[PDB]
This record gives sequence, structure tokens and C-alpha cells, in this order.
Amino acid sequence: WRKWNVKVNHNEKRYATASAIAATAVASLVLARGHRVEKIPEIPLVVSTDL
Amino acid sequence: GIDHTSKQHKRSGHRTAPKSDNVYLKLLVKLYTFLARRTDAPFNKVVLKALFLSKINRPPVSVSRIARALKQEGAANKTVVVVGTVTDDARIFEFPKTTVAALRFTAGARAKIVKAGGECITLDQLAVRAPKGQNTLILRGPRNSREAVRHFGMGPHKGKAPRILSTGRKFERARGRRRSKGFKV
Amino acid sequence: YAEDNGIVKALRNVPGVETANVASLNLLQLAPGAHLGRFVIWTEAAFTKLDQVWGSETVASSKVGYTLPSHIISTSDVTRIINSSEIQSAIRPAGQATQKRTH
Amino acid sequence: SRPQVTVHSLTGEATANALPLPAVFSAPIRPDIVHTVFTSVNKNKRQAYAVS
Amino acid sequence: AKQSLDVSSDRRKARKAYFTAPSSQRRVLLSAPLSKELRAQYGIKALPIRRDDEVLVVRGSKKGQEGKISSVYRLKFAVQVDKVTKEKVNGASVPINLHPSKLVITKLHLDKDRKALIQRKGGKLE
Amino acid sequence: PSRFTKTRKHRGHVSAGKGRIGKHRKHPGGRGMAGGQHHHRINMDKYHPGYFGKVGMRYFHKQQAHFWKPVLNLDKLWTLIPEDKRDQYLKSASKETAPVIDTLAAGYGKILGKGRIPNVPVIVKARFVSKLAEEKIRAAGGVVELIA
RNA sequence: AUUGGCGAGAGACCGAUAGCGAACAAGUACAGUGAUGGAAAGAUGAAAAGAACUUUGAAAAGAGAGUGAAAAAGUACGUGA
RNA sequence: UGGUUAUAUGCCGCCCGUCUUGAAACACGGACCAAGGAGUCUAACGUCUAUGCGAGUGUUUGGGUGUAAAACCCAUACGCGUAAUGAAAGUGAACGUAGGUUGGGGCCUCGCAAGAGGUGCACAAUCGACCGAUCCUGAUGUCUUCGGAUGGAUUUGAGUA
RNA sequence: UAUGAUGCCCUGACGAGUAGGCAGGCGUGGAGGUCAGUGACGAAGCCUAGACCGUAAGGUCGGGUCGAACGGCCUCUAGU
Repeated sequence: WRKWNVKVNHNEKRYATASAIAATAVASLVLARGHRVEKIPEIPLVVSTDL
Repeated sequence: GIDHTSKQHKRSGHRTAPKSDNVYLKLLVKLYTFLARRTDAPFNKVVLKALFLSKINRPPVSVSRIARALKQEGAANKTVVVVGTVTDDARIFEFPKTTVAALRFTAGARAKIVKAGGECITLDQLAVRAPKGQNTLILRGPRNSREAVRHFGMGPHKGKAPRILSTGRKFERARGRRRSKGFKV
Repeated sequence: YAEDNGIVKALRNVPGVETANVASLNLLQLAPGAHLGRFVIWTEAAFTKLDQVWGSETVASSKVGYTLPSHIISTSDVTRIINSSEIQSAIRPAGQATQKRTH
Repeated sequence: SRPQVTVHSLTGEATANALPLPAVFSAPIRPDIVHTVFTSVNKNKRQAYAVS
Repeated sequence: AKQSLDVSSDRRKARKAYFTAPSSQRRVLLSAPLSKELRAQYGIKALPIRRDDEVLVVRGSKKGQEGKISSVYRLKFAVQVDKVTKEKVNGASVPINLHPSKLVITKLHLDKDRKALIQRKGGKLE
Repeated sequence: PSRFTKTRKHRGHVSAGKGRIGKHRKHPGGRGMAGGQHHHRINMDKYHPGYFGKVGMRYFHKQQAHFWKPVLNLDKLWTLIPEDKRDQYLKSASKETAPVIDTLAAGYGKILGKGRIPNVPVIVKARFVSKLAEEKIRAAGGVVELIA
């Protein structure tokens, strides 16, 4: 009966998902986590719907 | 073997840096350190102290106290500054036009101030519009009207709300609280 | 993706790649090891549906009782705000960076 | 004036169709909140272990 | 990736199902691939091993020696080809155990159940 | 958690934060609230004035449904009106279009007066009012209807 | 509802003085009139190829020779504090 | 030259741990070595910090869903909070730009500056006002014993302001 | 432009301490990310009056032995 699972406030969980989505913008952060994207087109990369 | 008049290596007791790791707040501190160091006007060294303050010492400041400070004479064109949040208040209905600057505005306060024709201003825009703080106010919310501050200083004859969980009858209103049961206080 | 038509079975074998619906967007996939940043290959329908999902000033929420977080600062650049027009008018003239040792 | 990300086709060949940024990318990037929420959200898959 | 809830990726369970499998599944674990000649002949990648096949070694210190199996030795997960031996210092000959996933089959030994077994798996035999 | 705890900073020290003289021992003052009228009387007087003794009438078989009475000051009383209708109702303050407020369906058992509602006459439907409450509502022009 | 039985699936669990008393012929060996108590004990090597043969000795073993990538891997066997 | 190490010489240096006013003790543990080995987890809370919203807040009892013990979304209620006080019946917070005065950060105006004046949030002190209780006063009307208006008191509360 | 603003630099004062409090770091088993890290042309461990770094916990290297896995860093965690 150790406290295994941990609550988060729902809005703070939403806050972190919003900040992470905002972080997959401009590629300073993207090159900061591995991610060999040194030559890609403009970031975010949006492929068309056929995929 | 120096005689010690006061205590050695005594930290001054204030904060010099906010304990929070809000990066954007570190940017506002990084701006106001510059402005406090070089503009050498008083208004800047007060807001720098206020960003250092904790959550408790930044109480939320309702929009009605802003309405009081604007009904206060002569301040009817000033830009009120609140370091800390500004929360809504449904008790006022009439509300003036002037501009408010703060860190955080709750959605009710944003809708209210923009609804009356005002403008919510993040403090960098006030640093742009007022480097020396021309024609401004500072409000501070009530600090010691917390829940917890009701409980400090508890002792006999001082009247400060004993620390208790469930109230009503039967929970600490017997001997020690009334004259009929033993003693009072 | 926005609308799954057999894409997850296509990419689920090639290692490292994880797919996601816009309705999910797990935090465990968007910042692994709590480090911000992923190489996110959006799709177009997913991009317009992202506009629908997380709200803006234009569309309202799609999550009951939600709006985006707000800025406590308008511009993330600081020295641009420091330099630009108004502040340098009020700034006293600077000293030396490191001080001369006197005595 | 959103930065107008161009849709890209499957063979490279950047299609001239441009789409605005959906203002989710103008959200504040708070690394610490992502950090604390990643800790407390990553804890939520643990099975219990115990001695007899 | 594992999709069913029926099979286990637990490592202990796999090695436990391996080292204590009974001999009837040890005919199945000791499958051996076929040559290119045979999969052009029969059209099938691999079969279980049997004691009379003519087989060739493709890995090890006996790489290239071919021969017939003498006996399949299912306790040690082994297969003793008759030509592959190691002489002992007192003059004797001791068969070297090979593992049949490292062999290549050249000539089979078809009776009925090898015939019907090839028929079940896409046979095109002669 | 335990990499941040202070016994992890106390390894190496013999008493582990608990002193050599008065050793850390099991329960030196008894278990729990023991001795409140005895050796701990100086803790029951101050910080707990009133803990010992009976007072009231006993109340057998209480039900909080008999005491459901959530109050409402006059100075909220407009959150109960929808906000998009609120500016319609504050403007053109007149009778025959007076708003109707049901305090009951919002969960408000009694109206209490607290001070200075605006001057728009408003029909308020409630279960209980106070003497200062109906006087302020009546001074605004609107009326009160007691419902059950 | 479910620390039992059967059949499964998993872990930010322990890793052999830990994890069940028991990873091994473990409720075993052994103690006790008895009720009951109750251990210790994993890993040579890919493969026994586990040292043919010569020589000293009553023999055990020795020293050569040989196996094996390696016997500072020889069954008193991973490393070996 | 210098470092390390052994030895030499000069001078110094009593076995550590522990209770103890006091230990090298003729006080107690310690022959030695390896591995094990002691302020943890939970329920409920206090102070302070950090975070999210903010007159509100808490998705996770449960439902929809799924790349399925995670993730994402959600209607109800419900907990705490926005209102106190009494044994209880009950009652229930603006006289007055939600007051006065004093001291107060900051701002504004004049002044070259020094200083003068206005404004004074937070907070301290103090006088008042309002709410509940208690002790009184007790009117217009009265199911003719009810109803309590008004006004008070070296009273009182863990209240409003 | 070219680097850290929880940096760099100037000035001054001061620095014993049991019980105890606080802060800054070192070390161990496991988890997420990362260095497209090391590794049977030899990991990890062990021995070493051989060498270097840190005030110290500790780190790093050279040699011998050895035979398969393991380390730095940003974070989580405890049967540390």
C-alpha cells in the first residue's frame, strides 16, 4: 500500500502537453535532444494527408 | 581573536533570487535587475523585491481594490501595477477605463477589464511604457487574512482560533472556554 | 495522424517510430525523460484538427472549461526589450565591465 | 500573421499550400512544468512489489 | 510486436519452455533449413531433422564437411553426422555434436509422413 | 523523497539527529493523547482551551438534511443570472421585465443581506430571508416570493 | 470477497548470507518419547576433447608428453578478494 | 630539483566507540577478516516552499475510448471554500465617498538640489459602525399574550469591515 | 561576432566547536532520455611501498590477472 500512483491536477497535465507541443516547434530544442534533423525542411514538418 | 559584537556570517534574511524555476519569471527578474541597477529610481527596486516574494506573500488582488485605488483621488489616470495575480470580483458593477498591469490575470478579470475598455499589461510592456515608473501605482493584496494566520499566536486571552479539525458543539467548548465549567481561558 | 486508416500497423514495426492521434497526444511521447522536443511529423488533417482541439481566440475550446495558458511576458527576447527605444533614454551611462583596481 | 507552414508531399516536393500555426505553438514553453508533470505521469504505470 | 494475450515475452517462461520441452516438441525445435537446390526442388524453407538425411555444415570448425546423420540426439539438442568426428588420444572416435539450425540439408529421406508433410506445406515434389 | 531526506545526510553521526543524553526511545510520554488531565495539562490549557467536559443537549439521531441551509449574501445574487442576460437585465431597470431568481435550484437555502445590490428591481424566489435582506430588495424595487 | 486449487499474463521487485524454510534427491538430512524443530548445498568447458603413452614410486600422486583458444579452466573445476 | 615510500634523527603524540560534571582508565563492547546490518511505509494533519486555476476548486467512485494494466475526454453529485454565532429554538454583517486619527512603501506637483505639499496599498496601534450570544429597555398593533420596533450595557465570539 | 547574468569582476570584514539545525557536493542497486558512448584487436571485477585531479567523500590512468557485458551526462527512485 505504498503510494504507487500519483495524481496530477488536470489543468497542469494539459499545461504540460501544451508546452510540449509548443516545444516541437523551432529546432533549437529539437537538436537539443539528439534528433539528427540537421538538414530537414521548415519545422514543424507537415506531410500531406495521403500518408 | 576579534570580539564579536554581532553575529558572524549572518545571511541578510531577504531573498536575492526567486526560488521558483519559472524561466519566464527568471527573464522578468533578469530585466528588472538591469532596471534596478541602472535606472536608479525607487519604483524599480520595489518590483524587483516583489518578484522575489513567495506565493503566500503574493496574495491575489481583486479587481474591486483596483476600483478603490482608482476612485482614490488623483489616481484616475494612473496605471495600477500588481505583482501577483489579479482575480475577478462580481461585487462591483461599474468599473473605470484605466490600464492594469500584472503577472497573472484570471479569465474573469481579463474579460472584465477588456470589457470596460481597459488593457491587461504584462510587466515587460509596462517596462517599455514606463522605465522609471511614470505616473503609476502599486497595489498589494491583504497578506494576513489567510486561513493560517488566524491560527498564529494562540494562547490564553489572546483570541486567535485554536487549531482544530471539526467544529460545532462538543469540540473544545467545555472546561477552559466558559465560566460555568471550571474556569474560563 | 488525425483519422487512422491503417497507418499505425504500417509504422508500428519500424523501430523507434510511435504514432499518435491528435486526441491523445501523450506527454510520455512528447517529452521523453522530461526533455522537451520531439521530431514530430504532423499530417495536414492532424494540423487543422490540432487547431480545433487546443483552442485559440478564434475557435473556443473543444475541452469543457479550457482556454490556452497565458503569457506573463510578451516577448521571450530580453535584450531586444532592453535596447530598443525607450529604456536607453532613462539608463545612466555605463561603467567599465570589470572595474579598475584602485589601491 | 502566422508563419504559414507549407504542406509537404510524400516525395519531398513542397506543395505551395500554406497553413497557419494554430497558436498552440505560441503557448508558453515551461520546461519545469513539463518536468514535474513528466515525473508524476511517468509514475502511473508501476506494479506493486512487496516482500511476503 | 506481441499482440495476443496468449503468448508470453517473459524470458524465464521461454527458457523454461525450451530446456524442459518434451521430445515430441524437440522434433520441432530441431528444424533445419534446406539448400537453395532443395527449395528450388520442393519449395519450402525448412523441415524437422531426421536420422537419414544427407546434410552439410555451414557454420563452425567443420564448415564444408557434408555427410549423413547417424542419430539425432534429442537430449543434448544435438545431431551427430557420421563423417564429422573428433578422434580421442587413446585412438577412439567420438562424434561431435552439432546443432541442426547450423546445417544445410542436401538430400532428404521421404517415406510418407515426409511426403505428406511436404504436401501440407506447399509441395511441388518431382 | 528518500535521496532528499535528512537521515541520508545523517549517516555517520551516532545519534542520527536524536542526541546522546535523552536517547530516542519508544514512547516517553505515553501513547497518544495520554495524560491530558495530568503531566500534559500545560498542553491542554493553552493551544486547546475547552477539551474536557460535557456541554450541550444531546441530539439523538441527527440528520443533516434537516439542517441543509446554505446561505447567500445579497451581494452575490447575479451569478445566479446568466452573464449574457445580465447586461440586458441591468440595462433598462423597469418592472414587467424584472428578472426571476430561483435561489433554491441553485442550492441556496436562505438569503442574507450584506450590502448594496444595484438598483434594478428583481423578483427573488427563496425559502428564507432575513430582515435586512427583504428591506434592501424592496428598496431596490423588486419583491421577494417565499417558495417551499 | 479470494495469501487455497487449476491455467494464464506481467513488474522502476530479489539475485543466490538476497528472494519463500526450500533455484539443487526441501519439509530433505538431522535432533527430539512426543507435540513439533528444521538446515546446508547454484555456475569446468562451445564440446569430456575429463589427461592415450613414457618415466620415478608399494600405491596415492609426481614430472614429462597430449587435449583445449585458455588447464593461472582439470572435475578438491567461472573469476577468485 | 620535486613527488611517493621505507629507514634514520630532533621534538611531539596514551586505544577507538560510549554513557559521563569528568576517561588512557584498575568502567563497559571490541582476537581478526569478508558479506549482511538500523528513523522506513501508510491514514489524517501543522508551518513553509514550488505549481495550476482562482470565487472558486478536485478528470480517475464511474462512463466513452485505446497503439489497452498507460494515455485522452466527461455528465451528474460530493468534499473543502465563499458566514458567523449559540446549549438549543433561532437569528444572521455598508449610518458614514465599507469610517476617523496616527505612523507608513510607492506615485503625483513644486522646487537646481535640499526639502515642501497631495495621495496614501500592505502592515501596526487605536477609536468608532455592523452580525450572533447574554443583561436590559420595551413602542405602533394585538388569536389578549402575542409580537417585537427603537435605544442602550466596565459584557461576549475562533465574527464582517 | 564568441561562451556561460543561478555568470565574470572589484572592495571589505570574518572563519574553533559536542548535542543540534541548515546548505553544497561525493558514492550504490534500479527507471526515462541522451552521447548514432566503450566492448571479446577484450567489458565488469580483482591485485598494484606506479602516476595525475579534488580541501575531502571520491574520480582518472598505467601494469598484471580475467572473461563477459558496461560507463559519462539531464532527470526519477530506494531494501542506498
